Parts: sequence; structure tokens; C-alpha cells
Amino acid sequence: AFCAPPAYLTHQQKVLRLYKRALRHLESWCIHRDKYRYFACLMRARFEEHKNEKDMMRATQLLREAEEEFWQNQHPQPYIFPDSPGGTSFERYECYKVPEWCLDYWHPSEKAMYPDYFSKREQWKKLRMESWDREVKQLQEETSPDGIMTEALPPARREGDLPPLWWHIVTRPRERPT
Amino acid sequence: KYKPAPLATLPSTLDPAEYDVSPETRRAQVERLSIRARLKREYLLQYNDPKRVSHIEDPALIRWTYARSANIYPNFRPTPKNSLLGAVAGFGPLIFWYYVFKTDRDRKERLIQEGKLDRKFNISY
Amino acid sequence: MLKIILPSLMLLPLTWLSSPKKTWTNVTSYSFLISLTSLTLLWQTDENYKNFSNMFSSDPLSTPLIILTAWLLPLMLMASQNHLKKDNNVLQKLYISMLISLQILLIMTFSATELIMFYILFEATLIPTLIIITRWGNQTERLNAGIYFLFYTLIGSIPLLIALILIQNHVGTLNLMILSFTTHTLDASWSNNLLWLACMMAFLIKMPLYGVHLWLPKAHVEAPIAGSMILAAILLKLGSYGMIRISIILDPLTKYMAYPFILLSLWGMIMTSSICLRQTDLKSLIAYSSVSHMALVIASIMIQTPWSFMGATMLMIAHGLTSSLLFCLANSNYERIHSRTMIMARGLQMVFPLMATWWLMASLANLALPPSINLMGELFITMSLFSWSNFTIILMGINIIITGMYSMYMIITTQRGKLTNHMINLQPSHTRELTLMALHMIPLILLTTSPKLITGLTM
Amino acid sequence: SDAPPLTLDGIKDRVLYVLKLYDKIDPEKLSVNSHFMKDLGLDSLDQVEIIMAMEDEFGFEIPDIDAEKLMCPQEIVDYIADKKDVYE
Amino acid sequence: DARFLRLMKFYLMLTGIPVIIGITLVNIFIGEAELAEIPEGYIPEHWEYYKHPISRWIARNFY
Amino acid sequence: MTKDMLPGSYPRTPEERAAAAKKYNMRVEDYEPYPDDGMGYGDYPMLPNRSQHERDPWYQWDHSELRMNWGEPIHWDLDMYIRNRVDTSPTPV
Amino acid sequence: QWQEDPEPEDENVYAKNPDFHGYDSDPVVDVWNMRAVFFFGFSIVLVFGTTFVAYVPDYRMQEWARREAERLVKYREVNGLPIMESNYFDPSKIQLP
Amino acid sequence: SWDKDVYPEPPSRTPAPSPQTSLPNPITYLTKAYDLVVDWPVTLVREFIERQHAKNRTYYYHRQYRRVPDITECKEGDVLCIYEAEMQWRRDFKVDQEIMNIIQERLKACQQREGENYQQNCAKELEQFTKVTKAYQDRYLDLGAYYSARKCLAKQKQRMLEERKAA
Amino acid sequence: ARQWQPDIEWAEQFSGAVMYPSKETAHWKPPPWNDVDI
Amino acid sequence: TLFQLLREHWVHILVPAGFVFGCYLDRKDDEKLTAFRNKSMLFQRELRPNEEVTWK
Amino acid sequence: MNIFTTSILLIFILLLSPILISMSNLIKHINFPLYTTTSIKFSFIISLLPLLMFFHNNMEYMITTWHWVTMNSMELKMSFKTDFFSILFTSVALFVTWSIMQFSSWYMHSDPNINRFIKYLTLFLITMLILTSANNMFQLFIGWEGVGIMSFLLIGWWYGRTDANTAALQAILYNRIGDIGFILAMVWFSLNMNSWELQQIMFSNNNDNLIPLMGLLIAATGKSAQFGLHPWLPSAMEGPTPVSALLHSSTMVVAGIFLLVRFHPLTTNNNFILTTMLCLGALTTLFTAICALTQNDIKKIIAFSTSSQLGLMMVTLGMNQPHLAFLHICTHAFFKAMLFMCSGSIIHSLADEQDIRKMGNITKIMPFTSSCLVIGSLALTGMPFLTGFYSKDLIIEAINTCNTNAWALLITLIATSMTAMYSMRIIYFVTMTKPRFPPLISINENDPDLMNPIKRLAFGSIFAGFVISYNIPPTSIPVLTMPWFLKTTALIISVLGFLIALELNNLTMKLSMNKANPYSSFSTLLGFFPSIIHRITPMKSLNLSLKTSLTLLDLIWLEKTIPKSTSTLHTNMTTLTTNQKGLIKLYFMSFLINIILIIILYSIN
Repeated sequence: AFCAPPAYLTHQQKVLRLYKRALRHLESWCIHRDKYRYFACLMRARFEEHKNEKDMMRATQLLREAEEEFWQNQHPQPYIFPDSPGGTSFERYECYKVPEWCLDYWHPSEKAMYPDYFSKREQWKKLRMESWDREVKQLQEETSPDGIMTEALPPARREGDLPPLWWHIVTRPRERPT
Repeated sequence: KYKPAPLATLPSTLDPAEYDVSPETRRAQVERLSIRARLKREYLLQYNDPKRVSHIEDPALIRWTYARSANIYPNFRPTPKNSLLGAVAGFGPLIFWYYVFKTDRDRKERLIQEGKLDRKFNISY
Repeated sequence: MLKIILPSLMLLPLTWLSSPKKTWTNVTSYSFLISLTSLTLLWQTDENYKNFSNMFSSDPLSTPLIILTAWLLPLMLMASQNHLKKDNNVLQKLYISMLISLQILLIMTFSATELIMFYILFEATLIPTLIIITRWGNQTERLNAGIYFLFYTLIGSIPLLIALILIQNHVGTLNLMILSFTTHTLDASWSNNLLWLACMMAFLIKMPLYGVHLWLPKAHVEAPIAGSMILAAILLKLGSYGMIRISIILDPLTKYMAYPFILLSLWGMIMTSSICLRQTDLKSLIAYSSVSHMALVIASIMIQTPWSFMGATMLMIAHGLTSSLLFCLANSNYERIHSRTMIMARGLQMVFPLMATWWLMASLANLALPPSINLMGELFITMSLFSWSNFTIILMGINIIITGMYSMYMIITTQRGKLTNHMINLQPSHTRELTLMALHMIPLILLTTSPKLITGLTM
Repeated sequence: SDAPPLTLDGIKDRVLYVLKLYDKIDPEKLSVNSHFMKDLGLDSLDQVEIIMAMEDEFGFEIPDIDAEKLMCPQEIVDYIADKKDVYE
Repeated sequence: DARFLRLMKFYLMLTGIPVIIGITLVNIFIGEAELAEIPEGYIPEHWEYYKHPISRWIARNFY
Repeated sequence: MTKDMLPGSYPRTPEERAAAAKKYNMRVEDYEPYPDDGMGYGDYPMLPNRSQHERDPWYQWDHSELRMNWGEPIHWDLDMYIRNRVDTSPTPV
Repeated sequence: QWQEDPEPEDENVYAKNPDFHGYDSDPVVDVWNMRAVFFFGFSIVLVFGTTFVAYVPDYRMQEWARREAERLVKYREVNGLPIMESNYFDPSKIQLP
Repeated sequence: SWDKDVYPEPPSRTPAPSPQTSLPNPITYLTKAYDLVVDWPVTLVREFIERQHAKNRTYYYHRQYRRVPDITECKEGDVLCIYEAEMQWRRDFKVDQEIMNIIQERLKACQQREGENYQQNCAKELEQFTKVTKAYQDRYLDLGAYYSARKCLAKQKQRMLEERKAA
Repeated sequence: ARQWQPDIEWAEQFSGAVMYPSKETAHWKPPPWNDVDI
Repeated sequence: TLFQLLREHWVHILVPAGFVFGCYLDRKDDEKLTAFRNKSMLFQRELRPNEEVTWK
Repeated sequence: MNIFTTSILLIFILLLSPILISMSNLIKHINFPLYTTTSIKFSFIISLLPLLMFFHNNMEYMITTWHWVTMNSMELKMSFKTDFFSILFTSVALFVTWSIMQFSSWYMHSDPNINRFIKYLTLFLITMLILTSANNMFQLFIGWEGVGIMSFLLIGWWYGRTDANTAALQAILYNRIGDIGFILAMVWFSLNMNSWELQQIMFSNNNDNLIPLMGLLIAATGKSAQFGLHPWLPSAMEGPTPVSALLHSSTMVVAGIFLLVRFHPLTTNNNFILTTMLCLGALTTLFTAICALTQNDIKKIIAFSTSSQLGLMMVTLGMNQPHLAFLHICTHAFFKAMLFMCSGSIIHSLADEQDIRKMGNITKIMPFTSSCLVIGSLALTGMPFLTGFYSKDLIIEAINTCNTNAWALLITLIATSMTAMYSMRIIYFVTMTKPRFPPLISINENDPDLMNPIKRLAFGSIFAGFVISYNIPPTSIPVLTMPWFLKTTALIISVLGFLIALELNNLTMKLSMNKANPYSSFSTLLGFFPSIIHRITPMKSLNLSLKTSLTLLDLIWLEKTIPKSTSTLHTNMTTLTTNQKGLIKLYFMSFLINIILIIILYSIN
């Protein structure tokens, strides 16, 4: 989530994605933890063929065979988490998630109801308006002129400056508010 | 195996076209990441500009709204398949429910005028 | 009647002779007093219909329409205020003058002893609505929408003039109670069938059903809020008062000429409810919703049950208040985001708690709540059409399924959701807009409380 | 809820407490700033198995696009802290 | 929102408290008329055909 | 916006097909429009008919309920394929 | 390029003045416009009109029709007539063809 | 108010309680306490209200309508006689509808006071109801939305021509 | 934000000699405003 | 008594003045349609001696 | 007579009181959860009075308070028929809502919108008790769609969850098809009997009421989650737990039964609709007892439990013991809301962990919640002389003794054996085995705000089935003479289902290979009805909406036929008219031709 997906998933990334889907659809199937640990080391007795495969056509063929085995023996209802998508509480607490532009539209009675926090938010907005004119100049010189541009944003190369594109990351609401 | 469907599609991890890929397909994926990076950097620059006070004017959403609203009749060509299927879908159930309504009301008017149908407690018609 | 007509005519020097700072407050306060003095028509202690003069008459079906005109004038003049906060003074006073003149001639059209006076003030609506739509519309297609509105209604209304002058030169005076009481049955003749089509085609265009429904969504997405509220809430149903008042001439021919218009009505309401499931523009979705809710009363006055006429009149005032509230909410969302796409503005309940409650009440009166007048009118129309034919209830059942689906689709799209956070300009809801939807909804709650006023012409 | 909020030292002690319970980890070798590939010498399965340990330890889901990148206890502590949004 | 709710309840309550007080006070103190037969030689006036005294007052004083 | 960036007509030539691809911010070789059946689609690009449940959930999106990006071409059936409406996610069986 | 003024930005009226009620941007005119439409629209029209509507007597002749129905059913059950005849108009009064 | 000629209710025939058990029933104790707490200030408030009504007591009269010549005696073309007969027929139509409401209220009250065994003592009320629905279906059935004295006269002339053809 | 007003491409479609062109009306010159032909 | 206040508050006269003129012209129209007065058979009554007109 | 009326309108006034408080500015000043549970506690204390006097004297009342509006011959008098159904269900519903408000005051403590939550629940109980005390069927529609509207407003409580909005649209859709069937039966009844209330509509037993009984069947499938319209109820487990515990366990879902329990005298004389409702409730009982055989979310398992019990109430309603069906409602509500509240206690103690494969050892972690879960699940199973036995044993006796179908016999006995199996699934995978929760164990059930309403529902579930089945007079015919292999067969298949599910579920403790057979795919994946129906009905519906109704008819062809065909015709007429070359020779030749035309017209005239 906080990092970025690539253009293509590699063979190691697809193999570890199959390992992750296998070791959660196992414990979706084998409910007790004794059966989960015995079948997980049986899954290690299944990974040991894929260790030193050198052709990579046969490794992609074994990847297709293991993926077909995973889709044949997968759980119809997999193991899901409260914080995962498709879950019990996927974006349940969106009643809290009202962002920081909506505090500008408060009445001055409610602004005087919170004295110090709005002064510190004025300090954060002053930090925004004194950081943006050097943040947007940093991206136009660290942007490569070649035809390939990645998704990951550059850090603060200049000392004393903030990283570029920081506000939408730093002012998300909290995932577990209350 | 798992048979595909138009409503239950093949996933991209089980897709056979993900496993036999070419460097031109990989170059297409790199160019798709490059155009998504250009659009994401333009959107994020317009997101985190503090001089902006209005909303984000989404050009592709304006394009989709214009295509669903005011492009269909400028992009009409009258074909016999469109004409026959539109004539069936705009005329056919009117004659069908005409036959249903006229058959049921001819039955009801015939049974009322012959006296077989009785309105026993029917005050508010 | 003249205590309602003539001070509304004296609202014109109130607009043009006051200060530009004070036009809105004087015209809105005195138009609310116009509605207070237009509550005087409810003094029916007998079934003798109130005839104040030989010019104007009061009818029990026409009186909730006449309070809806005099009540709809300050609800339009509230909603035009931040719409016209940047325009200058003489265009602002011209907008207020065209709105007031539309109110004057709508009051005078609903108070009609004579049907050619009804036709004069029925086609007198076609100028100021076109002035509102094709000058103050905010998009490109308002010229095409004004041409569509003007020529759909004039190509309907020209054979209405033909059949009215032919009926007048046949039988004598076009006074409504004179031609109610002295008239005779019409023979089954093909010239009388063309007379039926000629006198009905104007109202069959003005209430949108298929073939001729298409001027309404163009002249609702290219209208302003006052033009959209007048065209969705009383001026569309001016032709429905005409479709009620014409049919007493010619009741023996309706029982075999009724069937294609009920057919086109019912399949048009299924297909327009199906249209509203996939729509980008929210104002177009409420427009095709008005097309479906007008196809219901097209079927209801194409049948001549008295039960149908009560369900018809209940659907008139329920659809007018509900569609006016929904179009005002669409104008509020258009005011916040400067667009009318439902997809681009979601999750608005997180920043607007009470506008979510008015959105809930408007679309949950569009979805027909049971003590509300929407399911009261639709249930009485369902009773009458099941008396007409026993196989018709599956069509209106499919319509009520898809009207629940488009109403809660509009709630779940534009109110619930993730809260799109790319909008700084979601300013909080005005006291104007909140009291505007309060003065929309609180008459519907009081009309739910007392439904004796809304029973129409026939019980 | 009734769950207590999570401190940084408590999150670090929990992550180190699960990480010393793995079989191929020497607990005297294990520090908070040690890389899984070149400083404790682990394989490609063991990093995502540390990720499953954090999955059934903290009750939330780490995506695999972050979980491939996570390689050391200090930024797995900082990533879990920045996902649960704790102030210290 | 709370400004609108306070102003709506205040400027509805400003008329709605003495109107409801007047309705309750006229129903306690004056009250409805009972029905009776028409006396011989006396026609009724046009306010005398209604049973609530507010309706009798507005019938005798406005219509 | 203007008439050039607004949609119109059908791509009959490959240079106007490339111009429509740079209109819609899509790739030139991926620009497969709808077939010219006179249905009013025109130069709108045919995406594959996969709903928004099938996209990547954990990646942060520009339009979060839509799971779309800003300037990515919105599907003609996006209101059909929204997360409240019908999913085309892969079933287990 | 043709000579056109650019798009005017929607400035925040709540940042301009805090007591913005949706009316014209002069705040005294805005506040008195709110007081005028609330006192003249919500106060003396909804409540007084609901009072006038609730104290309209015998609307669509329903209360008199109920009392005359009670008197008529009482008279027909006293004198022994059936409670409704089948024909309204009198067949002695009618002239058949 | 309540008048037994138009609303005939049979009087209550509730049995004596006679409790065999030594445990007293809580309903009669709680309703004596309910009467002594609630019903006595309510009837004192009603006694004050009836005292003020008897002090400011007025009378209102039931409106009586003189019978005009009907549409069988009035002339077609003569609009004024047609309107007087039409409003006489509309007043009789309104009182016919509320007479049907009276028989419907009688049927509902008789079915509720007879309960599950409703047929043996609702046979006379159902006979009265089927007579008045046969009379109303002979009178104002299928008249249209614009029901008139002329249209009811046309329906009655159609039925009398049918009965003349049958006889 | 603003309402739509006609542009050059909307004003120039009324600027011909005729509104709806044909195969024979395409050669029609716009007439001079002083009604004098050189 | 200020001229600016009188000039900006003379406009409040007109709609009450329109109400008074509308009620006056309606009562003037009431005098025209009196050819049927105490002659309809529903309300044909003997006139009481305190009045010369049965409805006004 | 006087006290019997004002107690039921005092119940309605005390339910209207927290809505009346919440409009004003007192809502920021009083303790509104404690105020609402005190109001519903005093409403239940008031509601025990008509319960006790109906248990004494057995008087059924018809209360028309407000004569609303009169149309032609139909009056719409607001009316409150209180009887064996309405008095008992208002008392049981007020007791269980007292339990739900006292549970929700602890469970919704993190949510700061608990005033709006409890206002929505109080408005839901206003609509459910006006469904309960409806004589006139316009009030029955007022209840019948006010509960669906408050179901929407309580199921879309977390507004940002798109799957919860999908469940909101599913609940609104299937309640709307139930509204279509209720509109059908209602419109036929108002046409051909000229009323809407029970005091005249009971006279239509001598007529042919097959089309309104089909409409009541469609409304019962709409509100009771049967095999046309079941998937709104297992998808309803994505909202809050007092929402799904009062709404989607106890009071909302039994309204589809309650319509025909109210309509006992019209159901009896028709024999085809009895067999139709018997077969369809039996198919519902099999499908929602075979869905929870391997189901996984705990609220989804108890949702299939209440759907199987709702199908068994439809089995007895089509078997024509609707008083026994209502006895199953008034005994079912206590243990099923206890099982929902116990599942929510585990949810708030284990931080919203809904899958049963990461929770366990609850009988040593939370002993109060496990003891209340075993009395609720044991009353669901049908151990003797609990609240569930005093209905469900008589249900199985009526099933064995009446003229039901043989496949309905086999399928309902198999589905109640499966009811014992899914109860064994909850006991084995929640209360039993070695634990599986996340290792931070924060356990908080020492609040008396949590402890007391589960005690109140447990005392109701231990002392209510006996007190209702003993206080209620003999209102049907119970026959007790059956063979002893057919008399104790409910206990025989309950202990047989317990032993079969024990020997099935003890195999997963053993170290063996799990098989993904299509029987477990059918059980786990909800019988494929939401996948197949909820994709093939919106794809065909919205594809016909786009490619037929929006684009093809309205946008392109009605526009091509009515406006633009005349526009194209007049454009072609103007281009063929005003295309002259400006020569006066061509003008004068046309003048000569029309002069010859005038001469020819005169010569023929």
C-alpha cells in the first residue's frame, strides 16, 4: 500500500504470492494449528523442488501447475482479516475519515473551542506554503527525461527540506480511531 | 480446470497470457506504468498544490459523461441490424401487452355482459 | 380569486421599484404572504364548486395545484439567490419578473372557467420558461433544449386549438361547467377519433410518455433550478389539469381510444425506471424519474375511474413536492462541485449530516413511503388499473422495483460511500438551502397528516 | 475499542518476541537493525514467513507489495506502527 | 447544521407555542357546540352550521 | 475542455487512432475501440469487461470507491461495474 | 486566441464572513433576509395556514354527510324502509320508451 | 355523539369473576390503584371542562336542504334546473357513500364483538350489507370519474330497459 | 463555473450566406455589408 | 421620517394595496352576478324584516 | 376496557418519546442510551399489563384512534387490533429491545454517533410495533416498509463500506419484491371486499382468494428470506451486531410469518397455498440448514439458523397451525437474539474477528458468554423443557401428524438434524478446542451493562416457553396420541445430529488430508444462489437498460423518429427550396408554369 506496484510481477514475486495464498488458504482449510503446522511443513516439502530450477520455462510450467493446483484446492471462503479487503471491517471506520480540508470550514466558535490545535495547524499550513515552492521544483529536476518513469516519488535530497508529495500521506486519518 | 465466463472471468494469475509473455508485452507494461506514473504525478501535484481551492476537474470523467450523454446521436449510423432490433425492442411488447390487455378485457367485458362474473362486494371500482 | 391574482401582478413594482439589496427579501416575504392569501380557496363546506367570477373558478382538484403554484414561487426565489449572486441587477430583476409572471399566469391557468382562456394561459407558459432556460442555462445544449421544449409543446398544442375551436363551433360555450352539464354523448365516428387525438396530443406531450417524452430531460439538464422546479413541479402538470378537464366532453370514446396511451405509458415507465439505473447526470435521473411518475398519471387519466382521479391528484402534488426537493438537492450538489455527475461526487454524508437527512427524505419519498402521498397515490392508481385489467399489476410492480432501485442507487451513490477527498470546495450547507428543503418537506409531512385537501375532483 | 494502544517499545518487544521464536534465528545474533538476507542469512521463504507471523500476531493484513520490500525488524516495526497510526 | 436546527425550532416555536396555547385554551374555555334541532320560525345564520368555535368565528368574520 | 479532447466520430485512419489514444491517455497499440455497428459508441476505447472488484485492492487509488486512477479511461459500463453493483470477480468454482 | 476573461474562482464565502446564510453577501442584508423569510415563511404561513386548514369546517361535506347519513339510517330503520333502494330515481316518475 | 338506532351495540354480558384460587388476581388490584391514581384527576379535569362548556355553551344546527325537482323532471338545455338536480344528486351521492360507511362500520363492529364465531350473529348484518352493496352496485357502479345525475339516469334507464325486456 | 456562451465556432455557423449548405449552395459568397459589389 | 427610509420602504405598500384592490374588485364583481338572488329553490326563503338582501 | 386501550397507546407514546427528545437540544445533555433503555424498560413494564389481562380474560380489541381521511366508501381509520398475536409480540419485542438497548449501550461505546444509532433503532421499533398492532392494512404497509427503511438505515450504518451498501441494496430489493406481493394482495382486497381491516376482510373466506394468497406468499418470501428471496439475510451480517440481533434475528424476519398469522381465517379455506408455503418453507429450511453446515462467519451461521427457523415457521403456517408458528416466533426470538448477542460479545472481546477459524477456548476464557451461548444454542437444538422445546417439539408432532408431503417430512427432519449439526459447529468451533485467537488477549465482560441483558434474555429463555405455553389458552388442536418412535423423534434426531457432527468434526483434529468436494463447495459458498442470481440478473437487467432502454430507444431512435426526422425533412425542404440562381429568367419560367397551373385548375373547376 505504502510502496508501489511494478510494471510486471517477477517470477520470484509470483512464487512468493503463491506461497502467501497457499499459506493463508491453508489455515482457511486446516483450522487447528497442529494441522496448520504439519501441512505448512508439507508445503515446505513441496517448495523444495522449486529451489534450484534453472531453465525458468520449467519453473513457469511448475508455477502454472502449482497455480492450477491452488485454484483446484482453494477454499471457497478464504481466511480474511478484519483489516483486509473483503473482510469484516474493510473501511468500517469511514465515519471518522473526514480529511483536514474540512477543518478550514469550521465556525470561529468551534475554532475558539480548540485554541492551541488550530494555531499548530496554522504552523503546519505555513510549513506547507513555505515547502511547496521548493517541492514542486524538485520533481521537475529529478524527473528523468527518458521514456521510463517510475511510480515511487523521490525523497528530500536537499537538507532542511521536506520530502516531495508529503501532505496526502501525512494527513490521512487513523485506521483505528477509537 | 476452471472454465472462463463473461460474468466470472479468468483471473490474471490463472491466465495463460501472463505466462508466455514477450519483451514487447513487457515494454507495453513498462509504458503502461509510465503513463500511470505521469497521470499519477499530475493528479498528485494538483492534489497537494495549496494554491488550489476548487475540485479536481477529471477529464476522463468529463469524457465518459459526454460519451454517455451527447455523443450517441452524432455517432449514429443507421444499420439494418440496429433498425430491426430497435424496432422490435420499441414496438414488440406494445403489441404483446396490447394482446394481453385486450384479451383480458374482452374476457372481462364478455363475462360482465353475460353475467358469469359477479361483483359481490365491489363498491369502489 | 382576484385577491390571489392581482397582488401577484402587483409583485412586479415590488421587484422593479425597490433597492437591489432588498429585492429578494421583499419578493420572498410578500410571495409567502401570497401563499398565505392563496390558502383561502379551501373553504369548501359543500360540493358546490367555488366560482368567484365568470373569469375564474376554483375546483377541488385545482386547489392543491393552486397552493402548489403560490407555494412554489418563494421556493424558486430562494433557490435562485446564490445562482444569481454574480449576475447584475437588471438581469436579476428580469429573472424575478419572469418567475413572478410565470406564477401569475399559472394561477390564472389553474383558475379557468373557460377552456380557451385555459389554452391562452396554457401556451403563455412557453415564453418565460424559455427565457429562464435559454438565457440562464449553464451548458451548451440549452438552445437545443429550448427548441425541443417549445416545439414539442407547440406541435402538441396546435391541434388542441383546432379541436377546441371545432368543439366550440359545434356545441356553443367552452365554459367547463356549461360543457360538463349540457353536453351529449359523442358518436363513434372517425372525425371524433381525430378530434380525440387533436385535443389530447398537447397534454400527451406535456406529460412525458414514450414517443414524446424527450423534451423533459434536455430542458431539465439545461434548465436553471427555478426553471427545473417549475417544469418538474407544476408546469408539466398544467397539462394534466387540462387532460382532466378535457375528458368530460368525450368520455364515451376514451374506453376504446385509451389503450395505446396506457400501453405507451406503462412500457415507458418500465423503460424510464430502467433508464435511471444507469445514468451519469443526477438532474437527468430525476428528469426521467419525473417521466415515469408522469406516465403513471397518463395511465391514470386515460382511465376514468374516480379512484384513479384521487390517486392521480395525490400523485400530482406528491410528485411535485418530491421532484422539486430532489432537483433542489441536485442544484445543491451542482452548487458545491460545479458538475452534475453522480459518480464524481460520492460520500457526501461524511461532511453534510442533515443534507443527508433531506436527501434520505426526498429519495425515500421518491421511493414511495407508505404514509406519504406517493404510495397513497400509487396504491390508488394500482387499485384502479387492477379494476381496469387484472394482468396489469406485474408491469407497475416491475416499475416499483426499479424505482426503489434507482432511488436507493442515488442515495448509495451520492450520499454514502468512501468520501472522495479531492474536493476542498465542499462548503457546508447554507441556511437558505436547509430551510428551502425544510419548506419543501414540511408541507409534504402536513399533507401526509391531512390528506382531505388533496382528494381531487371526484371524492 | 477495549484494546489498548500500542507503544513503539511494546511493538518492538512484540516483533522481537515473535522473531526470537523462529527456529533458525540466533537470539544473541538478532538485533533490531539486522538484514534478513545478508546479516542473518535467511532465504526467500523466511521473509514472507516472518510476514505471516506478523499477520497472525497483530491481526491485520500486510500486502505483499510491501511485504516483499520489508527485510529487517526496524522498518517492520516502523511499517506496523505507520499502519496502525501510533503517535510514538 | 445546529444553527439551522436552533433557528428552525425557534422561529417555528415562536408562532407554534401561542397558537397551540390558544387552541387548547379555546377548547377548554369556549369549546364546541352541541347539535340541536332548528327552531320553528328561525333560520340559521351561515356560521351556525359548524361545530368548532374558531371555525364559527372565521366563518362569521371572513366568509 | 474543447472539441478535440472531447470524444467524436470513429477512428478510420491509424493517425487519428493514435490521436484518440493520446486523447484518452491510453497506449496506441492497446487502443481497440468498439466496432462500428452504429450504436453510438464511436471512438470510445473498449476496455476488457472486468469489474472493479477484480482490480488491485491494496494499491492506493485516485478514485477510491471506483478503484480507478485520474486520467485513466473510465469504462462505458463503470456504473454497471461499480462495487455496489455486479461483480465479475473470479469464483472458486 | 480570442479575447476572453478567465474562469472566476469560487471563493469561500465562509472564509469571507462566518455568518453566511446563503443569501446576498452583505451580512446584515443576509441575516435580515434569513429573519424575514423565516418569520414570513415558516412562522406565519406554515403554522397559521395549518391552523386555518385544520379549522376549515366540513371539508368536502364529510361531517354533514356523516350526520345526515346517521339521521337517514335512523329514519329508515324507524319507519321500516330498506336502507338503500336499488333505483335512485322513481320508476313512476320515469317515462319508458 | 353515540346513538343506538344507527349504531346498535348489544350490551356487555361479561361474567362474574369468582376466583377459586386464594391468590388474588393482580389485574383488579392494579386497576383499582390505576383508577384511584389516574381516572379521578382525569374526570375532575373533564368535570372542569364540562363546567366551562356549560358556562360558555352555544348551539350549532344541522344543515337542512330543500328538495328541488330532479333531472327526470328538469329539461335538457335548461342549464339551471340541470345544475340544481346535479347538486341534489351529488348531495345524495355523498350521503349514500356515508350510508355505505355506516353499514361498513356496523359490519366491523359486529364482527369484532362476535369474534371467531362471527357467522351466527353476523348473518343479519351481512344480509344488510349485501343488500346495500347490491343497491349501490345498481346505483353508482361504473359511472366514470365524471359521475352525474344524467349518467346515473342513463344507468338506471339501461337497467329498467333490461328489466322491461326480461319482463 | 460560468454559464456557457457562444464562441467563434458557434458564431461562424450563422456567418454564411445560407445556414444549411448543399451541393449547389456551397459556392454562395457572403454578401457585403454596405451592399456594394466590387 | 427619513427620505431614504421612506424611498426604500414605500415599496411595501403595493402588495397590501393590491390585496385591498383585489378584494374591492372582487366585491365589485359580487354586485354584477345578482340576477339570481333569493330565487333558487334550495334557498328560496321569506326575507326576514331586518334585511333587504339575503347574501352580500 | 379503558385501561386496555391506554396501555397500548402508552406503549406507542413511550416509544415515540426518544424520537421526540432527539429533535430538541436535550440530546447533548441527557444520557440517551440509558434514557432509551429506561424508556423501553418502562414500556415493557407497561406492556406486561395487557399481557396479564389478556392471559386472564382473552379479549381481542380493535382500536381506531384517528379517523385519518375518507375516500368514497373507504375510510382509512388508524387502528390497533391487539390480540393473541399483537399483545404477545409487543411484550416479547419490548423485552428483547430492552435487552438490545442495554447491550448496545456497551457495544456501541466507541462509535460517537450512538444517539443517531439509538434513534434509528427506536424508530425501527415504532415501525415494528405498528406492524405488530396493525388492524388496517395501510398501517400494515406503514409497518411493512418502515421496517425495511429502518433496515436500510441500520444496515448502512458504516456508510463507507461498499459491501454494506451492496447488502443494503439487496435488503431493499427483496423487501421491495415483498412490497410488490403485498401491493397485489392489498389492491385485490380493497377492490373485491371494499376494506383493508381484519373485521371485514375475514369474511372473504368463502371467495376465491388464491391471487391475494399468492401475493401474501410473495410478501412472506420478501420479509422472511425464503427460496425466491433468501440472500438478503446472510448478507445482512455486515452491519452492526444489535442491528442484526434485533432486526435480522428477532423482529424483522418473522413479519413474513406474522402477515399470515394475522391472516389465519383466509389461509385455511385455500388448500393449494398451504402446500405451496409448506414446500417452500421446507426447501428454505433445507437450504439454510445445509448452508451453515460448513459456514464460517459466526453471524452468518446464526443468520442461517434464523433463516432455517423462519422456514420451519412457514412449514407450520402452511401446515395450518399458525398459532404454533407464532409460538415459535415468541419462543425463537429470545435464544436467537441471545446467540447473536453472545457472538457480538466475542466480536467486541476479540476485536471484530468474525471467522470461527481464529477463535476458540471460550468456555475457559469468557464463561458467562459461553454459558449463555450453550443455553441459547441448546434451546435452538431442542433439549427438553427449554423455551425451544415448548414450540419445536409440538412443531415436530404436528409435522408427524398432519397431511404434509413425504419429501417435506424427510427434508424437514433432515434440516433439523442439520440444525443440531450447525449448533454443534458453533459449540465445537467457538466454545470448544485449543485456542486460536490473536495473542493479545483483552477480555472485558465485567461491565454490568453487558452482564445484565444477557442475564435477562437467559432468564427469558429458561422461564418463557413454559410460561407462554401454559398461560396461553388452547387455541388449536394438540394431539398427543402418536407412536413413541414418532413422539420423541425430535430429540432422537437432535442427539443423532449431535453425535454425527461430533464424529464428523472430531476428524479435523486428526492429522489427515482435507478434500475440496463440491458438497463442501455448495455448503461453504452459500449454495451459489448469490453468485448466479446476483450476477446474471444485474448483468441482463443493466445490459438491457443500457443497450435497449437508454441508448437504443431514448437516445437514438425516439430522437431519430419524432424531432430530428422532421428537422431533417424541413432542412432538406429548405435546401431544395432556397437554392435559386437569382436569374429572373428562371423565376419567370416558373411564373409561366404556375400561371398555366392556375389556368388548368380553372378549366377543371
